[PDB]
Amino acid sequence: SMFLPPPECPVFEPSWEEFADPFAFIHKIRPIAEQTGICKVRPPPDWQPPFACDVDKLHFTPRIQRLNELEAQTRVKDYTLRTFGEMADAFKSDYFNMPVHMVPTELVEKEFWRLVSTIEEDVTVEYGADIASKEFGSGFPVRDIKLSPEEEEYLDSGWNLNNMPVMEQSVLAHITADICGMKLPWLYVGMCFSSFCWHIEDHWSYSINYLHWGEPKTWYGVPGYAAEQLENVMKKLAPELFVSQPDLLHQLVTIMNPNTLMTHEVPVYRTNQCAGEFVITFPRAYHSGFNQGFNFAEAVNFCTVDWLPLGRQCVEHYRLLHRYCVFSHDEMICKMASKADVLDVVVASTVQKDMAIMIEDEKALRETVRKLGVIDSERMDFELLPDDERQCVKCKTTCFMSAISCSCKPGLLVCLHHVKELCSCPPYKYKLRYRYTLDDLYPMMNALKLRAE
Ligand SMILES: O=C(O)CC[C@@H](O)C(=O)O
Ligand SMILES: [Cl-]
Ligand SMILES: [Mn+2]
Ligand SMILES: [Mn+2]
Ligand SMILES: [Zn+2]
Ligand SMILES: [Zn+2]
Repeated sequence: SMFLPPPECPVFEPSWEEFADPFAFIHKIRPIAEQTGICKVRPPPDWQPPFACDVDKLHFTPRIQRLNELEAQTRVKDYTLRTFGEMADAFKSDYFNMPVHMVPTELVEKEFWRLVSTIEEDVTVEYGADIASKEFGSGFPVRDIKLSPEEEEYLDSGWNLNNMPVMEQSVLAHITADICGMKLPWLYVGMCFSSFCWHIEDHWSYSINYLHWGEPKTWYGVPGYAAEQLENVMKKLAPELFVSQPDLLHQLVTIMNPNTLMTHEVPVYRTNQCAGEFVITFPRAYHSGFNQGFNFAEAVNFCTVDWLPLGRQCVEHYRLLHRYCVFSHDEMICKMASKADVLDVVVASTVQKDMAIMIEDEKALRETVRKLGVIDSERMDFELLPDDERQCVKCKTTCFMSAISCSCKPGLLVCLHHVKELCSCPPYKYKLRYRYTLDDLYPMMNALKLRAE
């Protein structure tokens, strides 16, 4: 009883009919899978996207990783695929003194949790993690070169992870702001023990991960409802990770044994994802894991209509924590409203409900700041400002609906929750900067209603 493996997460094997629409399928399994945080999806047996690449022309800059439980790592920050693969196979082979396909997955798991907890061991490994570029592209077929019929079959698949974030049931689709770190797929070259620390996705989005080829990836996941339980356990064991961070490039994360969570009554599930299988993580579902050997995976974030209310809650949670946003949720909502006529109807219906809450909150906030003595106001096109020029001084939220400025501190803004935090001038010197009047906003919401019918 060194390591007691968590119970297995749900595994789905959709029929071709079920599989034909990824968003319908994800909606269908949600009641089950949101209880476990992660789930595994095996596509129909003949869904087999062709993979092809020259192992000598693909190069990438590896990240180095120390394997110590509870030690701080930063979430985001030269080999060819062949030379990495050679290093990776030799590492595993020498570590166990065995051929690679002979090392049992149970053993690699048990040994991982041993080595990260033992101070005397100092194993370091390497891995790749980068968004698709011309130097290293998607593992799925994309359009340009002369493609074979096989590749053409998979070009428009919903499960082709390049398409997932442009589909009609997707919400993150119409965002015009630059969120490239979030809407483009990431490519991951793994090796034995290379690991991803406990985290949730930005803005509590979904993620979906496809293992193109190689040895399995071992996952642990925690359902969304238990996120704060996990954070409380982790805060007690590693408070350093929870100090305020200067930006998004300084997110601190760590390796932590799932048995520790289970001891503290945090529900945790596991799975081994093999080549050709999907793993899906649900909103605010903590997950971590490690690779069993040399492999190649591809993952992307996405947001469904189910996620919309959670996205709003997330930004509220970021504000309470003074965490930076990747994008403005309200700006996304208003962009969609301005495109109501071309929106999918269920999407239009869900956006309308979120917009109604947005407007009612904004109404109350503006009444409050008026009572504080802010009188002067001027329209402002917040979406034109670079993000770093429209973050609240206090809580760092990305402003869009409104903010307060003072001629006293040129360029500085606070959101309407932090009117007292801008400067020492009396509020009558302040200006309310707003994107829309309430009277602009109600017709926008009405367009959505008409589209939703
Ligand atoms: O985070 C990683 O490094 C692996 C990707 C995983 O977190 C995912 O959400 O697909
Ligand atoms: Cl160690
Ligand atoms: Mn993730
Ligand atoms: Mn505060
Ligand atoms: Zn603020
Ligand atoms: Zn001032």
